[PDB]
Amino acid sequence: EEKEILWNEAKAFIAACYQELGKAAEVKDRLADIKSEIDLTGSYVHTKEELEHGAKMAWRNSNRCIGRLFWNSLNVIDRRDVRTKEEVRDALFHHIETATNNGKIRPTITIFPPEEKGEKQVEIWNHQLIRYAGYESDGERIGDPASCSLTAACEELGWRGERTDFDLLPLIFRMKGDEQPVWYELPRSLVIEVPITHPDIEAFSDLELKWYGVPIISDMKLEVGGIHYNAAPFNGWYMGTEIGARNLADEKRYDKLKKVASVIGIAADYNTDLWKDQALVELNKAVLHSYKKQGVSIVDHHTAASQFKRFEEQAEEAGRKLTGDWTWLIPPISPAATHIFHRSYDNSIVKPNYFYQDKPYE
Amino acid sequence: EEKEILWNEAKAFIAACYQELGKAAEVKDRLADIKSEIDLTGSYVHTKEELEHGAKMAWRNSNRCIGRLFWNSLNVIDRRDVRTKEEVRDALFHHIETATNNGKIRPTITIFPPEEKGEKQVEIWNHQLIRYAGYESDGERIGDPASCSLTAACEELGWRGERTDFDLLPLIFRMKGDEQPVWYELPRSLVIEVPITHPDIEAFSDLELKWYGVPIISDMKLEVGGIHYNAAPFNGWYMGTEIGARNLADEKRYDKLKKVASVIGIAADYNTDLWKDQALVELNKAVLHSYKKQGVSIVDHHTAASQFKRFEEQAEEAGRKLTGDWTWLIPPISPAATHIFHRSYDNSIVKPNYFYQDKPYE
Ligand code: HEM
Ligand code: HEM
Ligand SMILES: N=C(Nc1cccc(COC[C@@H](CN)OCc2cccc(/N=C(/N)c3cccs3)c2)c1)c1cccs1
Ligand SMILES: N=C(Nc1cccc(COC[C@@H](CN)OCc2cccc(/N=C(/N)c3cccs3)c2)c1)c1cccs1
Ligand SMILES: C[C@H](O)[C@H](O)[C@H]1CNc2nc(N)[nH]c(=O)c2N1
Ligand SMILES: C[C@H](O)[C@H](O)[C@H]1CNc2nc(N)[nH]c(=O)c2N1
Ligand SMILES: [Cl-]
Ligand SMILES: [Cl-]
Repeated sequence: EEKEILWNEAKAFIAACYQELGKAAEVKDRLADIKSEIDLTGSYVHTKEELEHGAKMAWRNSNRCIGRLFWNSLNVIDRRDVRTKEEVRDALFHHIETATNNGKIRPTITIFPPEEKGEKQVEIWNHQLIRYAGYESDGERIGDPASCSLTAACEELGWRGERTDFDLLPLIFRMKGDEQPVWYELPRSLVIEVPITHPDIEAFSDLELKWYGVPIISDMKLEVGGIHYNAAPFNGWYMGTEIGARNLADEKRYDKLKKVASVIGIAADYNTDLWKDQALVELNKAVLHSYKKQGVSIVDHHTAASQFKRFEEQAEEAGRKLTGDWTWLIPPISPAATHIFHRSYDNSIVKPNYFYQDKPYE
Repeated sequence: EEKEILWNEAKAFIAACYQELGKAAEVKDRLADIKSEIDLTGSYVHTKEELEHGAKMAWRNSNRCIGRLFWNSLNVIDRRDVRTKEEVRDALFHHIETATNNGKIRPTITIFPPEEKGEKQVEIWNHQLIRYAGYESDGERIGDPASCSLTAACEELGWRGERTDFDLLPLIFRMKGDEQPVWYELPRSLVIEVPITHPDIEAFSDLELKWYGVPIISDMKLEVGGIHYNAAPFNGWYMGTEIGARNLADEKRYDKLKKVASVIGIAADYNTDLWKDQALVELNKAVLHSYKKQGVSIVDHHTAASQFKRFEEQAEEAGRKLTGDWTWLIPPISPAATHIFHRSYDNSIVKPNYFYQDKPYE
């Protein structure tokens, strides 16, 4: 059954991929080679063209992503050649540097060796390559609560956080054959952070908020033609609401709305005053302003939905079925001000795609 | 098949209804009577208790409604006795008066004779008993675009609107046996309207916005135990976002955000300024303020979600399955500031319930 799933997925992917690449005539001979390779080795190896286009197709198929207009300009870095933890670390350091690109963010994915017998070659523990630690003990909450369990796991491995609200977690990953992951501190010169200030309200800096420039998701599995790339960190740029309406706002994250209300000079006493809504708008204006001022890429939710509409039109004109998750595509502020809110989307799963996988800790 | 559907639906409803009413022992004899009645007449007649509780269950089962905490205090008016259009008109006038209750809105439903052979006894054309007309011709848009087709149909029946932005549509309904509906102008003394002003920004009244106090949905079918009450207008009070984030804001409704931006003194030039979001917040603060100032019931989305959470807890403690439509329950502004956004809901259809039915015009 193993190899059968593999061969069926391989067939569908190659045919589709080669169609899109105008390599339709080469499908027959390539599939034959693959059939042998699977027969003899239990798996097959993607060409650089297949791997690159596969990762792009996977992005294009991500139902929850509003940023898909730009799927075809994804920068694919092939690191299937890595064998050592020093090589993995340096590849992750490099991904951060080249994706950051001095603020002009380049959507990038680095692809490590794939699973074999469902056996991982490289196992990344980080949720994102750059993320803040979280601590909770005896009433005392510090940092990002979403990072509490990973932070606790790192502190089992000999690492110790400073316990500021913005400790950078180290890279943490395990190699096949090793019982424990290794950890490496991020060189701070590689990490761009943005202090949050407001265009009009000088007091806003009293909150001493900041966020990191580049979200690099490092815990999802990229699946291409039956091959499971469990280690394939990718990044785009932020949509501002992710930071302003969720990471800094959620009660189970940084929970800053009451403090925002105070510094913008409004009462946080009555639901009917819509103080949370107003705080959310000003915090979100501040985030966009700050990223712009710092020269770091970011998109607002209005422009992002406008781009997503173009992606819908592109799919229709290319004759491709469009899939999407309405519940994730709508932005968490003013969703009815976007076209997304007013239509529906088929949430069918199409491969290649990115998938959740079980955490190696907890 | 007709009567079979009826008998099966009747059985399920009576058993459930009588359970809830502690009338469990009376189920057997009541179902026997019903079986005879269906056998002989092709239908059955609800007791006043059944009808009242049925309408309440139908509200409780409305997946899209955030206001369901209060399902058991619904005021049910039984007008199955009506036979003439004067009686229907006076019943609708009365519903408006008693539901309005001088501003202290009473959730009410008036129930007219049900369908027979799928044959309507009373056919209501209005979407809501109180609603503004809409006109569109030669570039010129006036009033509420959502009312354009009904307005056009009324003007086929001898009625003529003043063509202000807030013309009250007349009541319009058809009696069984009549080929055309009749129309009646609403007595203005019955209709409370609220001028929209802002608590802090005096210029806001320059927009000359207003809305009506009581939304009374008059085009949905109430289904109870296999009986189809196609004419059963109901009302609650508004959640403020319905007026501020949708009726006055949508581009295909009153489309007021650019004018809001201007009167609150902000530019409407850059997406990154979040001017639409800020305009939405101030317009929504204004709506809540104005309804409160006028002594007309309204709820903000934060309080409404807080009430809905209690409804969820009530269902769990009563041992009832909770059903809901996440896509409708989330408010159209700051949805992630409500608990609703962060959980999921089973969207299964449970009866009794309210259902869409085909419009009698267009
Ligand atoms: C170019 C800039 C991009 C923007 C602005 C963007 C925007 C977003 C946003 C706002 C989300 C929702 C995240 C959340 O609410 O937590 C999302 C989800 C997602 N994006 Fe994108 N994205 C971009 C690029 C990419 C790239 C380069 C990939 C992969 C190659 C990708 C794949 C995904 C996936 C898989 C999800 C779903 C995550 C999940 O289910 O947990 N996106 N995107
Ligand atoms: C007591 C105050 C009430 C509030 C604040 C409330 C709130 C709401 C809101 C905000 C919606 C969504 C409407 C939209 O977006 O267009 C809704 C939908 C609904 N409500 Fe309620 N509601 C209330 C009372 C009632 C009552 C009394 C009934 C019936 C007896 C009812 C039945 C429904 C139904 C059927 C829908 C769905 C309409 C559709 O699918 O088009 N609600 N409610
Ligand atoms: N939900 C489960 N697991 C799970 C638990 C907690 C968290 C998560 C994953 O969180 C998804 C989101 C958080 N909203 O992750 C952040 C994210 C994902 C994708 C894009 C994001 N933003 C961006 N702009 C980008 C990053 C990289 C490229 S673009 C940001 C998953 C399950 C439980 C049981 C079965 S599945
Ligand atoms: N959608 C269809 N029909 C359709 C077309 C246009 C409009 C509609 C119905 O609109 C539903 C909404 C508009 N958002 O109606 C307003 C509404 C409904 C329910 C509650 C509302 N607000 C309230 N607070 C209340 C009113 C009465 C009691 S509470 C307000 C239905 C279909 C097309 C094909 C199959 S179904
Ligand atoms: C397509 C989508 O279902 C549609 O825009 C819905 C979204 N959620 C909604 N929710 C409410 N309360 N009212 C609405 O009219 C809508 N519109
Ligand atoms: C339960 C619900 O699906 C959950 O709260 C979702 C809603 N939509 C979302 N949409 C985005 N973009 N990100 C999220 O984390 C969530 N959370
Ligand atoms: Cl994030
Ligand atoms: Cl309405």
